[PDB]
Amino acid sequence: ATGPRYKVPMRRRREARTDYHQRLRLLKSGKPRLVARKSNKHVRAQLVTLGPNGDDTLASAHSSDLAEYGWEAPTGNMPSAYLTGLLAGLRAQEAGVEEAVLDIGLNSPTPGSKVFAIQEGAIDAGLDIPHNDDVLADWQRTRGAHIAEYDEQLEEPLYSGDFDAADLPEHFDELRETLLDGDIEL
Amino acid sequence: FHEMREPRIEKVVVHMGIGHANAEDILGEITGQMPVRTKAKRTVGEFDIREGDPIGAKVTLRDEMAEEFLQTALPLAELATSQFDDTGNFSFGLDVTVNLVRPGYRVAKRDKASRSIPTKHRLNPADAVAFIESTYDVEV
Amino acid sequence: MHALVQLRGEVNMHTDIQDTLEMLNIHHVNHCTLVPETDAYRGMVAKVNDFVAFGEPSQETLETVLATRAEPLEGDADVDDEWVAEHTDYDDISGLAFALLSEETTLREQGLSPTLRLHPPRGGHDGVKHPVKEGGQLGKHDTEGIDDLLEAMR
Amino acid sequence: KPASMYRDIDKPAYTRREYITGIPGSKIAQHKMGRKQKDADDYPVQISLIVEETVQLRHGSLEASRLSANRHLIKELGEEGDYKMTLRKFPHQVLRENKDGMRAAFGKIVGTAARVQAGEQLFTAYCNVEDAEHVKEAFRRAYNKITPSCRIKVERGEEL
Amino acid sequence: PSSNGPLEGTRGKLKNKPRDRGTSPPQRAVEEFDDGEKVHLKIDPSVPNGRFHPRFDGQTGTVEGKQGDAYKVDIVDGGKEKTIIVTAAHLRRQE
RNA sequence: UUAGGCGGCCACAGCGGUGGGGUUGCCUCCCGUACCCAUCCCGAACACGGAAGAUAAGCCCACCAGCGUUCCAGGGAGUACUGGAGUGCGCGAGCCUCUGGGAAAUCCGGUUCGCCGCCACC
RNA sequence: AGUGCAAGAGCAAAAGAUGACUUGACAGUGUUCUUCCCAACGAGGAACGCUGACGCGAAAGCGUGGUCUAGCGAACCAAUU
RNA sequence: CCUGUCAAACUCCAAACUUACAGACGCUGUUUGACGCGGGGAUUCCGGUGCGCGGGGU
Ligand SMILES: [Cl-]
Ligand SMILES: [Cl-]
Ligand SMILES: [Mg+2]
Ligand SMILES: [Mg+2]
Ligand SMILES: [Mg+2]
Ligand SMILES: [Mg+2]
Ligand SMILES: [Mg+2]
Ligand SMILES: [Mg+2]
Ligand SMILES: [Mg+2]
Ligand SMILES: [Mg+2]
Ligand code: NA
Ligand code: NA
Ligand code: NA
Ligand code: NA
Ligand code: NA
Ligand SMILES: [Sr+2]
Ligand SMILES: [Sr+2]
Ligand SMILES: [Sr+2]
Ligand SMILES: [Sr+2]
Ligand SMILES: [Sr+2]
Ligand SMILES: [Sr+2]
Repeated sequence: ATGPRYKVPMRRRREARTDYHQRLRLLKSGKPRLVARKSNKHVRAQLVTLGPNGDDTLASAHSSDLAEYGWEAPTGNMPSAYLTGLLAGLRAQEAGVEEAVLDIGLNSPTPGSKVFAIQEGAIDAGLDIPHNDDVLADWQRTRGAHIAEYDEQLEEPLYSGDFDAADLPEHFDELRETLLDGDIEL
Repeated sequence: FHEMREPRIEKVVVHMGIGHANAEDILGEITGQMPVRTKAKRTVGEFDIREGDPIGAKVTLRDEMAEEFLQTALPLAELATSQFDDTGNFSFGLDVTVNLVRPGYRVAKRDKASRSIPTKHRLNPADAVAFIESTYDVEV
Repeated sequence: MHALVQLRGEVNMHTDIQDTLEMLNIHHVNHCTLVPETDAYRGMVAKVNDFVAFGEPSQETLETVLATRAEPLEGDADVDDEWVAEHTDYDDISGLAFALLSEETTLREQGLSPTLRLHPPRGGHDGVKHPVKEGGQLGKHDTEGIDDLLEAMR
Repeated sequence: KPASMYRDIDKPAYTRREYITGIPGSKIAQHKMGRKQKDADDYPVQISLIVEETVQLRHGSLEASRLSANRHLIKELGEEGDYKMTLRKFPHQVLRENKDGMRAAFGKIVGTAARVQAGEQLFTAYCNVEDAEHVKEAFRRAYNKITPSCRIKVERGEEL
Repeated sequence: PSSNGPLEGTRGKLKNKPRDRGTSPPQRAVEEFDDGEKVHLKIDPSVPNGRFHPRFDGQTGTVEGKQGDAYKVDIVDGGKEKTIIVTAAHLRRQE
């Protein structure tokens, strides 16, 4: 910028998307990273491995393609997050992946958050990932019970486009039920 | 276009730089929310040998808490032209500061992929005066 | 292919230079060797530059020198057409001389000593304190200039 | 002391003042002479005094030669003549003197000198065609007070 | 030398050029080498841990196993064989 | 990649600037605090819930070279410096010839407003 | 800028600041380099492992004192576990 | 803006050159056994000069 002596940060630091200090500690494990990223509307979970010219994604899952299995609900909540994780975890198991380490990027390790939900799903899918149970959300909140009770305080519908009036965390149960099934076209 | 460009109040910080407290009680009642202490750095000859220690207090007001305070705060001041920051901010007086800015300010305040706001989208002294003046008062 | 001829003694000459001359199969003053022009060989003559006399000789001159100073790998045996015929891959000295210049083979390859032990220059050389461009006898030579030396030391 | 003790460049560059203390002040009173407000490009003639050998010139000689040169220019062109001379070199090299025999011989600081390579311009004057012979004379007096032989070269003078 | 510490006269070799300042990329600090692999030794100024004795900068050893995460590289100092414990951060694959 | 995620190299990618782009799509800004979580004070941020609005920010796309940077041509320069040799010159400090290498500043004209890998996706 | 102290070097979502929790400034035993370039030589030192027990963290992980290079001592005898 | 100068303990630059490893050519070793390893015996630890590069000192 200023002169020849000036030091310009690494591109992914410039962009403020990669925390290199945490990335190193992450890579030290030797295991693949379960990259857990969010969006205002969606949730993504990638199984990333190290490569000669950049990272390699062996398996992944976006909350958008969650509807491809019978999801009529939104895509930026707890049930959505957990399910996206389980889906990604299942595709991972299929590719030969057996273990991983949770990479939450620039997100906060808040107790019960979505990235921990994403983690809980991948583990449930059969992946061995170093975790901590009391940092994960209550099984009910994962289901989306916190939102069903919120709609209980109605007077005005929570959801715009009709999915249902009082909402159905049972849909979470139905979908999880669907994924754990041996068949299903991944 | 006009909507995602029209200014708003980011925050209103009321602060009292004492120098050695009992003043927290008045700020609480005048603003509506609980205040926070203010410390200091570097040793001072005006009896400030203790680095980290109470000197003043402040309160950052946002949303309703800010406007409801400003409706009764602005009348007490005699606003001027010079009293304006190049960023479209202003301070007067127990000091009272109003932080003004355009809609998508979160871009520079968030953690992920944060970016500094472009100069073409940053509020101007003129654009600030106007917005403020267009709400129960006079300029200069 | 160039003809190397040591014209300066070993005393006081740097060791890494003296070693190079020995790698180029030359151990005494007035000894000559035939070196191919490759990158590697080029670096070597450059290092020896100041204590040597080199250059590409004419087919004729080479034939003269080979006939007079070449020797077997062992023994006094004269290297003449008849010798060249019964031991080499050639028909006569001229055949050998041609192959050397064209860099198709080596003296060692044909069972000949890698060194042509020449006689002191008749009428003397142009001096071992200056290069060719300065009227001296050290360094690179003209094809005509090198011949004058080799023929003089026949 | 004799210049023979300091004229040659036979020691490392010793200038770092952050490590050397008690360095004597420079006897050189001025570096810009004549009319310093007027530009050099405002003069038709430009004559420089060129040092033929690489040497070290002590500030004492720098001042002495600069003095005897400009003093002549003043005498011949008046105290405010239409000329402007320049001493471009500065005494950066710090000198020592071992003044206990050869034990703890690192000397004490005694002065400063300017290093000048052969062919360099020590002095450079700018005058009008009418005053060129006076400046050539000023330089003739100046080169008598410095160690090397010098050349009085004209860089802008078709007037001959 | 005035002193005989390990960092004696290492002012140059253990300093980064201005633009190479700051934390180094993780990629090369996690690189995996195999036994027999020729590797160049060069201390990365920005990396504190896992360094070898500065006197060995410039060497090209042979990976002969690892101790923990660090590597055991064989070298020949003059005429003496030595084994060096060094992390990937200070190693480059030859060629 | 009609706007995405993770990266490698880590300015050829910086700084500054102009133009263009989003009905159930994307990223955003955005709207909103019952919950999980949060502020030594502020749902600002962090966290969670969500779409009435918007493409003005960001981001993605196209382009500009003024500053900074990378590389290239010519000039400076085979100059400065230099490994090897000399019964070559100089009172001397030092210089020269031969042989093998060979800058830097600066000028001028080009170049550069990132390249590449993996995954996902009208 | 700061990072206890020479000088040189390292460091910015930190190696700095603040806050909080904590005692790994832990026990045992090694590998390697250094001390002593090359090239033999003690004490001392450092880097890097293993075993045990722990602290913190969601976790990867970090902690074998202070970002790195100075702050050190044989045999005999005494006290101590 | 313009103009005048420097650095053993300065560096946006930057050689020649020295140096690690490898391949090639060369030379060398496999009856002259190299490279290396183990053992016996030393002497030696006042050096000097030329050249190049030095640091101190008129
Ligand atoms: Cl994210
Ligand atoms: Cl080491
Ligand atoms: Mg014979
Ligand atoms: Mg005769
Ligand atoms: Mg003669
Ligand atoms: Mg040095
Ligand atoms: Mg626009
Ligand atoms: Mg002479
Ligand atoms: Mg005793
Ligand atoms: Mg005791
Ligand atoms: Na004495
Ligand atoms: Na670095
Ligand atoms: Na406090
Ligand atoms: Na926009
Ligand atoms: Na030891
Ligand atoms: Sr000297
Ligand atoms: Sr003179
Ligand atoms: Sr809000
Ligand atoms: Sr060339
Ligand atoms: Sr440390
Ligand atoms: Sr050297």
